[PDB]
Amino acid sequence: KEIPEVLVDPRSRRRYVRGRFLGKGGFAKCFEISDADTKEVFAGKIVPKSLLLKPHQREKMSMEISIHRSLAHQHVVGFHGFFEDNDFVFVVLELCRRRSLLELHKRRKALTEPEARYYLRQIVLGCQYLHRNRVIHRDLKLGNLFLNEDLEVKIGDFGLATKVEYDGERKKTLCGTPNYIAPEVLSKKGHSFEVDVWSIGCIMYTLLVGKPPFETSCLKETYLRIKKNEYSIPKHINPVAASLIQKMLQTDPTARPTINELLNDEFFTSGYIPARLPITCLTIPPRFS
Amino acid sequence: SDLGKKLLEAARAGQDDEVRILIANGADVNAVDNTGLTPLHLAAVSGHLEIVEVLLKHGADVDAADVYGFTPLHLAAMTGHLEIVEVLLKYGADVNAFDMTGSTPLHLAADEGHLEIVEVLLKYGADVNAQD
Ligand SMILES: CC[C@@H]1C(=O)N(C)c2cnc(Nc3ccc(C(=O)NC4CCN(C)CC4)cc3OC)nc2N1C1CCCC1
Repeated sequence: KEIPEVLVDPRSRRRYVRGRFLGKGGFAKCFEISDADTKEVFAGKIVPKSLLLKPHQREKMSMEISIHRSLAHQHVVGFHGFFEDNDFVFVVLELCRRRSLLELHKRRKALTEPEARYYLRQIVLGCQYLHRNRVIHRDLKLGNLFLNEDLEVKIGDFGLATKVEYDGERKKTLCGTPNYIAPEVLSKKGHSFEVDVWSIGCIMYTLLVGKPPFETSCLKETYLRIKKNEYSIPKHINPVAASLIQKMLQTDPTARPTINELLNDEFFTSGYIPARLPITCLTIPPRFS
Repeated sequence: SDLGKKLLEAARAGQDDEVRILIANGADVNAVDNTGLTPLHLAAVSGHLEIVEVLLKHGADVDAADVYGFTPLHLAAMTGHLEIVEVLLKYGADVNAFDMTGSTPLHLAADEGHLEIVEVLLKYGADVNAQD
């Protein structure tokens, strides 16, 4: 019932002092934890084994760990290890000290295009790495796109992730409900890598427009709009960006750009990408050029 | 509505008279929004000197920390608002307050090239070797 003040990994011998509470992450309580020797600080995800009923929460825990630990990329949350005691599962992740795009979004709403471009490029590069390693994230959203001290995006939260095991595999099952539901998830047809492109589409819309593309006050109406592809890009959005949104937010998953084609859109290869975002960009709009 | 919410919006927008009215009508000067921004944060980051002063005179918490660990002084320093930096220090802002990167207002001011701010922070006791 009580979380240890010191976390001891039986395997690696590393010992971690439990620090400040960061919040719940689903079923997990999360804390800043510091290595007693090296003094490095990490984000610790602590999941009570009592909440790991064998169904969708347990093997989900194993899947997140299996997938995440196999990953290493500039734009993926660092995985630093996992271990357990009789009562808890402990996951040691990279502490992302500038929060997530959710916090940014709440403060800023619509970003400037150069900002969106800066963030989106990193999101796409990160997701390209996943796809090339046969991983679909399936739950990309503002809250799991973390920022480090350099305001580099780190893709986190692999709780809905799956590994494509063979070519042309159609996934039919998720161990939870994604934030942005792709049309093909609403359908019986199954789904694949294109669900991440859909979510990146939603994210790009939200970053540029300042509100989600489909969401209304009624889930039924929302789901209906998704399946009918009913959304509107405001007229002040620039054509290249608008066009790219339209390419991603299409019902037919085969009609969307692959992640590589997405990375290579005019939106990224032209238009300004700042060398640096000033730290003011977490709170107020920045001036450019 | 909630006077707190109204006071947050007025401090952001730089509405000097609205801020005074709301404060006279009992608005909580220490109201927080959904990322821990107080009226003082919002005024400070937006360069609203008059509102910063009004809030401080009425006992606004000078070292309130937002969801990033930013105090109003962090936000003023990073945006280059010298006069706001000065007044925050005058009301006893912690010149070595750490955000969640272990950065003080001096670190942030230096990184943004606001060198006049750096010199003022140094004048009021900023420690270059401050560490979390
Ligand atoms: C580990 C889980 C998950 C993850 O996967 N990673 C990679 C992660 C990396 N870095 C962070 N960073 C921080 C997260 C929260 C805070 C913080 O200050 N939180 C609150 C402020 C309001 N207060 C009343 C309660 C505490 C500071 C962080 O960095 C300094 N969080 C991460 N989370 C989040 C952990 C809670 C939700 C999810």
